[PDB]
Amino acid sequence: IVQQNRRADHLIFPLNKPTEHNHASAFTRTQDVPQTELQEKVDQVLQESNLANPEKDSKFEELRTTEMRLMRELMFREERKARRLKKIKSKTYRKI
Amino acid sequence: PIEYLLFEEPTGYAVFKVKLQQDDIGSRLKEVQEQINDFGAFTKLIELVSFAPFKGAAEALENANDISEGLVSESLKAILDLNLPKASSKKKNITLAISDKNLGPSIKEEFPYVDCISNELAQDLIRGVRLHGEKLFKGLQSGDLERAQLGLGHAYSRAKVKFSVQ
Amino acid sequence: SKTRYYLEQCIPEMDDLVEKGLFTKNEVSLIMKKRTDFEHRLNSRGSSINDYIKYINYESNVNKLRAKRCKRILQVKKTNSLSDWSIQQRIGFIYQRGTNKFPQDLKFWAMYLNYMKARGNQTSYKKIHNIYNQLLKLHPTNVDIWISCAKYEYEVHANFKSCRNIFQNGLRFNPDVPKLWYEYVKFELNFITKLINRRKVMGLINALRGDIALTIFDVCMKTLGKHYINKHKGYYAISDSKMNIELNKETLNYLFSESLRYIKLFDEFLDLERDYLINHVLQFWKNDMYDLSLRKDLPELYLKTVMIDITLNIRYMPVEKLDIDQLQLSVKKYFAYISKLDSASVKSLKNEYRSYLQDNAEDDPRYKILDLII
Amino acid sequence: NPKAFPLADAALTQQILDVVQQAANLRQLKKGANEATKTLNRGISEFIIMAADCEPIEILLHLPLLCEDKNVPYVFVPSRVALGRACGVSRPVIAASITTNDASAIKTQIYAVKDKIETLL
Amino acid sequence: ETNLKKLPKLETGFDALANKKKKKNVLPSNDWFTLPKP
Amino acid sequence: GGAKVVIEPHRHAGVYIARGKEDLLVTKNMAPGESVYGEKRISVEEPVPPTKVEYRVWNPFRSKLAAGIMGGLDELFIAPGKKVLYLGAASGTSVSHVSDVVGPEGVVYAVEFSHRPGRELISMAKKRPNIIPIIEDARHPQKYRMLIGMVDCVFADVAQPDQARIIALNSHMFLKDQGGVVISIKANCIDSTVDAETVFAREVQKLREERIKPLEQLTLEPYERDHCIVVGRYMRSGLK
RNA sequence: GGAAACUCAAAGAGUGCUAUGCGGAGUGCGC
Repeated sequence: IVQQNRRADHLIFPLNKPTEHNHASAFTRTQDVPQTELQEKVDQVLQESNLANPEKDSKFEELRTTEMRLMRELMFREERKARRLKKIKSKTYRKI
Repeated sequence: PIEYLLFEEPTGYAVFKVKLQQDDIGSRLKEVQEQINDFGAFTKLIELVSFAPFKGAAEALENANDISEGLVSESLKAILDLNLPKASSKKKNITLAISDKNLGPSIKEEFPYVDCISNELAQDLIRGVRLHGEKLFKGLQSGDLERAQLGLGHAYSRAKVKFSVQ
Repeated sequence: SKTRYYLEQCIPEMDDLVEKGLFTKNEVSLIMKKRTDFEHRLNSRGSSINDYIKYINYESNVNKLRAKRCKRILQVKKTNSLSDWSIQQRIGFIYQRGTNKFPQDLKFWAMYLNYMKARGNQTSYKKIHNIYNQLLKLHPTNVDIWISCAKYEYEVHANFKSCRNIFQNGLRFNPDVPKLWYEYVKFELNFITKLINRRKVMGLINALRGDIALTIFDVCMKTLGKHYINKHKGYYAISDSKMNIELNKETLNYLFSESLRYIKLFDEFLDLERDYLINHVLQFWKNDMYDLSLRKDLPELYLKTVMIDITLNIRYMPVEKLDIDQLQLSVKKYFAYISKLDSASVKSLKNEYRSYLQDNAEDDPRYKILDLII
Repeated sequence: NPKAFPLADAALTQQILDVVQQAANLRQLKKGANEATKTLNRGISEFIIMAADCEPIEILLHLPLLCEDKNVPYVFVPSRVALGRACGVSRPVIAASITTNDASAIKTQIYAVKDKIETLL
Repeated sequence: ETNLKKLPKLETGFDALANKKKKKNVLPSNDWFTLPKP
Repeated sequence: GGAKVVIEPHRHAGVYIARGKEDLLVTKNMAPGESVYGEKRISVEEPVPPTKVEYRVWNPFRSKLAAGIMGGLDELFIAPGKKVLYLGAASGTSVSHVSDVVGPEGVVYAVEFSHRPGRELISMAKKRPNIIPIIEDARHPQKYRMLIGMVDCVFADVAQPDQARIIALNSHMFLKDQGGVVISIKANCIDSTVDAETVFAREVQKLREERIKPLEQLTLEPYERDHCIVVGRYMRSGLK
């Protein structure tokens, strides 16, 4: 790796890669803890009955031309993404 | 390694990203201390990335009290955890540049993944952004800073001295 | 002059677009002429968003003409050249330049967003999330940012986890605006009826009632009262009798007008325990914050609260035979309230009379009960 | 911090009262509240002494607002009759002021007292 | 499914802000530290 | 106390001479129809309907800046355009004159630590717009960094013996580059042991090691004993 | 011989002004 560095035209110099971390988005809780009073109240209400997408996997367990439309419009995000992946693999195994 | 800085204004808090690092050894040179007086070469250092104004003037007086006693208030907590990226375990601790070593440990306690720098370099580009000021925001605010700190100054003085109303 | 750098950045796409036979050089020099003028006006001094807008409009129009002459001359959908992605990627580059130079105007921000949504067939929410993040950081106070972001990633992605995250973030940044609290409750009941009818679908083919809306309503009322009382009395807490009492009753006035708005567009939701949740709303409005709105002052609010307490059970239809069965609670409440109120006795009597007049062989026993109410 | 804040303890009270007595015998002391504020805005006042048991307290508490404006030190003592006996006069004084004078024989004692009360505040 | 269609929806001002147009009109056209010169 | 006196512009802009038999020094009032301190006002009439505007006499025995002015300073930095950070603003003795020599456009951030002069200072400050009262200790400019922005001259009438650290911290935090520095030094309050220009030499050297280049000093001797007005500028880049 | 300008030419200084960098994915690694 020093022969391939002396055989290099330009060297933008911090060669060891800068370990920049995941940029701060507003889309995830950045401390994984209750921050305020409404956050802790909504989490203590949601902890007793919510999904780890178990019920989403159960409702995504599926097979008329409008019952499928109603189930798709009442699907969830991770269920829709996993079903898109499974249908993409199914279409790759089916078509050419 | 100064990646972000937090500037506290009368209208609200601002958080700037640092694009280019200022030079560390030649920081007492004429040609470096003049680029924080040139605006078109100070903006090659500092990009504005967030600005949360105070909702009410009562909250403006409250934040001024909390900064003067060095405490962290909730709007400051909001803007910090919006803007600052969460780091990994101990590698690449993210870095603020704040203006006082008393605000240091309090936001260190509120954010253990954040490191605070207040040295000559931090106060240098702090006073650069204080000098240029409202030209950084390019109108992205609701407030004029001199009249805003006029009202805030009379408020803070009155609340400090307990000036009577009757 | 970096305008020369952009102007000869755009040469290879028109080079390949000329050497395959869709334009000729005698008009690609014309579009190069107008592109030169646009780039100069763009990265000159004293420029403007309208210059960016006209550049976007011209480049979209030459993109559409490119596709038109592509399907006309070559009779194909695309020629897999460099141009086909290039022209919209430099449209996006213009958008990026305009947002960096002018992050003020939400009109240009919004049409950047709208173009990226319409490109969203091809392009990514990986790209969308970044521009929503930086727009959110540049405007924390503007509520339509959070609302449009939640509407997008709930009405395309339907990621309720991220929607709860950004609504909690928006209320964290400004717990002052009533609209964000209101539409947080709106999203809450939206997905709560969504998953109630989703488990109804599961029950067809093969707890989670409005306690979340109750909790966020309670913290909504507390935070909204705190922020109205801090919006008034600007710098100095005024200390007397009547202005203190007037500010507390003014906060209670505005807060309970807001809870009346919560009720009157809460009853749009029919697929949940609407009467039980409206009863919880009135039960939370019962005990007061240093004012005692029922027996003490705000008597007009006490009268409207009493009429809402009657009509929350009296919520019915023209086909009111079950109301003829269950109006004993209505008559009992009207009697127990007429036995309490003094001149609001007359007010509540006239109000229940007008509400029963809105409610009115099946009309015969209804005429009997109408004479009973009159 | 009630109202008459820099109240001297026993030893500093006694040394400022003995320097008051030798100043009064040297005719370098002007006594009483309104003669005190008169020499305060004349500008010849080295430091001022106020008895913090007066009837009531505000009659001399007007003096800090002038003296800390014009940058002279100010002490409270616990007793008007102690200050009267130390001024060498029959009635109880409540305020006393040392006129500045470079022809004094008490100058070093004045300055030592001033340094102690300025470190007190 | 009809109720799921008729569910109420979150309200912005954004795509109205990006789509709406401009319609309005245009209308046509001592110092404090200076002594009075005698 | 009722005679007629002519006005004339001084060398420094904003301040005026009032030449009569004796000749006063005077400034143009911000708040007409009032005297804050107890000074005499000279009222002139400008002749449009005619206006009546008044001028407050600046007392050099009661304000060290007016001592330095008519003792003769080559230049100030209190111009009628500038902004002025008044360290150690006790009362409306001098801050009123600095305020209305700045004028209606520019601000004087006056600071103060003690509470009784602070509350009469804010009661003064309600009557003229352009001054900002601060009731903080000057040793910690961090706890009022929220509310003063990039002042272009500092005046220092603080009288406690850590003056150099006071003016160094405040000038580093808020004084813009090539900006003015005006210091009043009181030898008996810095240290009474050694003599006056020895402590003036100490404080001048502490200034130029804090890279405030001193241009000028003045003893102001016919008005007050053992003070010195030191004017310097914040160099910050190329002290030499 | 003194004075009007949108009369022009030539220099200078100040204020500004930003002065301003194959693709959706999917597939295994990169903490």
